Amino acid sequence: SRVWVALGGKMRRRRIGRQIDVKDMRYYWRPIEPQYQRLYMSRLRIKDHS
Amino acid sequence: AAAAAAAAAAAAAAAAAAAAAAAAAAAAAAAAAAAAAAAAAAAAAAAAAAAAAAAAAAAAAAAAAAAAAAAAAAAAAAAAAAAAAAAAAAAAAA
Amino acid sequence: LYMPYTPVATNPVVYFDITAEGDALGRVSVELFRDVVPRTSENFRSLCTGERGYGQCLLYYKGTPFHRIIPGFVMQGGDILTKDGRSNVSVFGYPFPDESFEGKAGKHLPGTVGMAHSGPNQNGSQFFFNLGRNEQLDRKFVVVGQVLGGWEIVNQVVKLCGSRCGTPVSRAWISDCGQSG
Amino acid sequence: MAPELQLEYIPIIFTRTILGPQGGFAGEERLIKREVAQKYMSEGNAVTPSAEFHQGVWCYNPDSEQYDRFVERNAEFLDFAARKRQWLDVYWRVNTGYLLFGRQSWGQGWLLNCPLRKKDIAQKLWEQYKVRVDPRLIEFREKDRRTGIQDLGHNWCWLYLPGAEELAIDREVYDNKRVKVRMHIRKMSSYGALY
Amino acid sequence: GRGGSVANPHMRSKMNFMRLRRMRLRDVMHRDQLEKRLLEERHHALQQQQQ
Amino acid sequence: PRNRYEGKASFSRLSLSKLLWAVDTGRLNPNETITLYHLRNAKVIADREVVWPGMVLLAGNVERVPYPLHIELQNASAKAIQLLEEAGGSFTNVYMSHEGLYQELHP
Amino acid sequence: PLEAVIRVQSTDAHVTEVDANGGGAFLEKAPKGRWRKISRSKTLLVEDTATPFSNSDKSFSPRVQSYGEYVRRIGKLPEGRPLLRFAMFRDGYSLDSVCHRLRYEIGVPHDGVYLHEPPGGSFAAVTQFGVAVGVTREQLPHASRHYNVHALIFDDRGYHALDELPRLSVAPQAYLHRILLRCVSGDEAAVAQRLRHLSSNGFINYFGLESFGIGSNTLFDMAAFAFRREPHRSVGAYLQTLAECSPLHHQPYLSYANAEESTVAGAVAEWLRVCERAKLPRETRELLRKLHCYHLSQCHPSDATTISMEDVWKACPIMHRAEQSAAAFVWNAMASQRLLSFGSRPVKGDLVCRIGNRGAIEIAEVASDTDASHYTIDDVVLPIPCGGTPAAELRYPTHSVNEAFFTQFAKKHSLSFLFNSGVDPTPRAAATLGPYRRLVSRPRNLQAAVLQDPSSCAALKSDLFLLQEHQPTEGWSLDYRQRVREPSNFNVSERFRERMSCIRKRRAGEHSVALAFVLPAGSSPWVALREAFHMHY
Amino acid sequence: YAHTPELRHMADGAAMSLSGQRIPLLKPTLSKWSRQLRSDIYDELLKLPLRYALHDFRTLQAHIHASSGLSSASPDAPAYYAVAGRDSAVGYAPPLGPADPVDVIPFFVHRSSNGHLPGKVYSMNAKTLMPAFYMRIQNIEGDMFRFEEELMKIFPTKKIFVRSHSVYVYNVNLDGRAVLHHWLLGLGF
RNA sequence: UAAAUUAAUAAAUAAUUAUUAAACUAAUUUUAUAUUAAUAUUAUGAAAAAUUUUUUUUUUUUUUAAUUUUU
Repeated sequence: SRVWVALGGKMRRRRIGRQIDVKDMRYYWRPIEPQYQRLYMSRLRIKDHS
Repeated sequence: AAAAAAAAAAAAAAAAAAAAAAAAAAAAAAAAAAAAAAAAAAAAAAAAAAAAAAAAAAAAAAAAAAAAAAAAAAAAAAAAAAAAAAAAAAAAAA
Repeated sequence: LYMPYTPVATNPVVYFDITAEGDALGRVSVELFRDVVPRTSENFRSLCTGERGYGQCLLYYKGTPFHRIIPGFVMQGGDILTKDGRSNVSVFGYPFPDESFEGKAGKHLPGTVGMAHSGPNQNGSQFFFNLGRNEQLDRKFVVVGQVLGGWEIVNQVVKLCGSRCGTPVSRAWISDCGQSG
Repeated sequence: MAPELQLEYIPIIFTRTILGPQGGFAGEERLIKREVAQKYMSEGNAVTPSAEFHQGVWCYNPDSEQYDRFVERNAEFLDFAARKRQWLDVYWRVNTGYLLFGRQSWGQGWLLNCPLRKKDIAQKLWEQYKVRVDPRLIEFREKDRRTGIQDLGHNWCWLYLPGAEELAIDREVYDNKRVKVRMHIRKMSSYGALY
Repeated sequence: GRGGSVANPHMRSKMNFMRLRRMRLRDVMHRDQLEKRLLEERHHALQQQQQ
Repeated sequence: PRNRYEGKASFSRLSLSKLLWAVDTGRLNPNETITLYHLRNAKVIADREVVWPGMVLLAGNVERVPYPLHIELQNASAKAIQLLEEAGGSFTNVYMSHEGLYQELHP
Repeated sequence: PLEAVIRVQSTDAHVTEVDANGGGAFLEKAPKGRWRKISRSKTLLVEDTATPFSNSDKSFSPRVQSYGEYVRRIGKLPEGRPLLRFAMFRDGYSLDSVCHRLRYEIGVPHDGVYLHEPPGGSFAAVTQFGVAVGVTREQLPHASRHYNVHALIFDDRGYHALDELPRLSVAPQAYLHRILLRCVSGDEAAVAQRLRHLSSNGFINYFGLESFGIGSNTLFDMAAFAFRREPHRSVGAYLQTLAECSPLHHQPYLSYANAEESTVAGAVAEWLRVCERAKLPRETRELLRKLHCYHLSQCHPSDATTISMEDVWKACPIMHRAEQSAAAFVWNAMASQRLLSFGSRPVKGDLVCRIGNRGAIEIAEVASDTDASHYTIDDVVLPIPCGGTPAAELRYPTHSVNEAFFTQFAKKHSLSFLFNSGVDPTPRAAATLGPYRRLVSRPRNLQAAVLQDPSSCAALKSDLFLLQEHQPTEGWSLDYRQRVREPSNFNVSERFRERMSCIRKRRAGEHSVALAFVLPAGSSPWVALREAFHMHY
Repeated sequence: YAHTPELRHMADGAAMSLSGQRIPLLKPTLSKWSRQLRSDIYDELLKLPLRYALHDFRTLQAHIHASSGLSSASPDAPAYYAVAGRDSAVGYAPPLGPADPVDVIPFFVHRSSNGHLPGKVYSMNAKTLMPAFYMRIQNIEGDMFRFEEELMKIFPTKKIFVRSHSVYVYNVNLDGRAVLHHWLLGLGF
């Protein structure tokens, strides 16, 4: 059940706006798209194929 | 736990509400079991009619697999069995 | 019309809710011999409690009708699968053998609920109430229990819906079945 | 539970059988329930039921261009009502309707390989307009009385509504005795249709 | 023949399988009784020797 | 996210139930102060497990320890400590530098 | 009688306490509870631009992790007012399921609350109440079920002095029952007929069947079996009604009910494991521990201590059956003797008028055979016996012919059940019943509406909506302006609409008999309208 | 029964982390090192038709006199001398031997150099981390074919194979490992 | 055997074919039915108008076999 979570949420650095820091990025890990986990993990299996 | 509201998301970003314990390790154990999508936060079972979601991917997969001709017809366009044979193949390239 | 029968406690006691012709008859409480036959009493009682997960069928007597009602000889039932009476299943997932015919399970006295089988060895889910002293069923059919209460009801069915061939002139079934004590 | 305001079925002044022009009639009452269609009540064609109104109403008679002619609400009238409306209710459908035909025609068609029976059409009128009819009341136009309908494109024929006199229904519809039914036969494939 | 129609062709196989198993079992259970009967009596010959 | 910079004290987990299973199997003599040397030599734990800093004793799904036990490990958990202390036995936290580990495992 | 189906939804019924102080309790407020943030919103400086980390000019926006820890926000005590007469709204929540909700959240001890369970008595029926507790005002909202369905909520009037604990919590004077019926058979006409005889001629004030439990093993079969000297006949009888009450306890029991003599005490352990996980009042449920210690005193008698079946039954939720339930059974059996002796016309016979004396008045018009008949005709109302052994204490109306027909049978072997402790030290010794439990009684201010064509349903709007509707909650009778909800496809569920279908098959009829009455203390409402309709569930 | 708003506490073991107090009420707890036993699993084995009468769950317990009774490690009366292999809070205890003194079990399972039992749950094609597991009973000895039969009466619907050294049972997760031991424990092995 | 498609704070699955594995119950003929997971595989390319013929690419040998009438 290995899931690959990555940090979630927007990243833009606005001007001096950002009037809410509390409902700012909630700092949650949310797992990456199911396809890409297989794309990266595919590079990991080839240590010993077959 | 019966919901009767716009229930919530889970406990991703947590404001801990303590009662009494050791408790000196809550928000370090409430963000430790929150990323593996988990209990150790008790999981708040909501939305008792999650059947209508099992009956969507029942239809959203039986109406999109029929988008390619669901075909309990045959191996489609047989027309050359029904005499008798053992069908071979036809590689797709398509 | 009294049914003599052997009284003992610490045994599985099972009750049936029979209903012929759509007429609510009443409850029939069975005393299973867990003293001599541990296995057959556990396959039986389980189908009556309905606690087992569905295997080859829905292992549960509620709804299945009695199907071989010979007036004065035997009133058959069970039949979890293929409600006509042509299939014998068991909660262990296979037809299982008969344990013992030595004591309390060899004699088919009128107060008795035999455990019908297809082969002589591989018992199943079909039972039968020996209504008469079946001198021949000794040690062939493992007796497994004996009716405690409601002996008038199984005496009603064997009369209301009976035929020397066996087919019921009316549908007598188990409207519910559960463990009593 | 007769729905609260999803239905009302309020007694009538005039002019059901909606059309572009739909008030073709002479002095009666018949309608469709005014649930949100209470728009009738605005300026006539329907009146809320009352202990008075259940005796009679001022149905629109078209002779004076106002709801002049009184009308009783006895048995014969209500007997006469549906018998009268249901007649042109058949007329309103087959006249304004346009029944399509999924049929079969092989080769570059121009023509049907199995021409249309009369029982054939009398199945559609019931299938699509829910109008039940006697098939023999269908008289093919004088061009193809010997070969069915048999043609693609846009055909027509004559369904014969006999009951014009016993209901005293003239000058409101342009043909008192027969109504032109209009058809349009397609060429559906083997998956398309039968026959 | 072709008992009934079950959804997949796997569910048709893993149903014909547990029908080829109830045959194996019924042959083994029958051989198990002759090891359970042979026991109980030979389990009595010792006790029957005590009385 | 889990950058194991030099100095990060990341112990290799040693189940407590793996220990109590090797003193009644007969690998560990409960008379003596059980340390990291025995575990490696009693083949209780392989040597690929031991990396600086040595180990950690975790008492999960274990509730009682019947005989007194005296252990030298690096930072056992809380309930792992209370278990051993409650049994008459004791525990100590022998945290040491690298060359302390070598000078001990290969005495 | 005409058929009826009831209690198919939580709010098929309705109950609001009317205390002895006068104005009954009617709920208009619902505070959600006040908290107190204790620490400040731990955040983190996370990169928010793809620049490398060598750049002196990195961006580093502040993403939040925890808003902060909160605390119950306890309050004060009013300088000498420990009591708290507060209102509450327990819809479908039995008192045990709220005497433990106050302890799951705040920690109000069981000895704290004082909440008279409304006679009738039915567990899952909406209710409105007034209570008394030794907690502050600010912590009581912290126990409610605000953001939930069925919404059990508390709200505080409260803050009385400790000497005001007797004067409060005396007894509910009456009970406003606003019932509604389903799948009834008779039309609008027949109901009016059957009910005017009920409102006028009154009902045989039996003891409701809720006090005995509708189970294969009633609450006497535990007060009796525990006293036959056979405690293990009582424990299993107790454990059965648990396996019958909730699905949670059924399968564990049937596994223990017929586990091996070899592996018993495991089935009780795997029973304790589930009741503990699905957190139960593990404190007040100590019986499964003792049973586990009873089955371990055998099967290694020497490794564990010795425990008897009586020790297990010692630790049981008793005093429901021993007094209030056992001494309710025989009471009904006494009415069955004042209905055999026809009592519609009071049968004094020897002119033993009631001398309960009920204050300055309410003697049974103590007078001659015809001069008692002055109002004792009307005064068919009369406490037939006391509860149990004081059956001889009252035995008031008749010659005590009923008394002499059961007393020879009472203390011999307990007339009806053949088992009962009518021993010398007994409810006669104690005086906590004060049985004025009258024989015949009548509802008060009846005449609620009746629906000829609710072919499918009709909810009854109840004290949680009307509070949130911004509507005045006290109605004092069937309002039908609110609280009625005539059918419009809004019975508040789609599943309950399945309940109507598979119940419309077996039992058919137009329905929604709305109902309302002011039944006094005691007098379950079902047993009141038991004679009118043929209740089904 | 949604009137009780509690019972949320009974939730799952799938899609959600399971540990500590919240361990599933069906999932066993027998690990490689903590040989915990359960009575639920033991009744399934005791209410199934089989030869080889298992051991009574009474005489199967490794876990339930100077200072009012002493522990089972033979702490001696002086409350001093105690003996090495006699108490184990981890569930370890040697075999008890077959329960029927008149029967000759046709297969002998051989505990391993650390006191285990031969069942290990592998995965089919672990490379792709496929969640399809089987078992393997490596230390069998004796008439391992009459060992295959007994597994059928427990596992009637599992594809069971047999070779000279091992006995594969397919589609058996970590649970069918536990259910196997309770058999080989009660069997006297 | 043509199906898939949302750049970017808390919304159940891309789709295909492929390899390898998995499970039958409120849900009827005593009918019928290829569902699930893991991994491998994302380029087979329409612009306007109008609108709310047909099943065939593929056969072990001997027979057997129902779709024909001219202007």
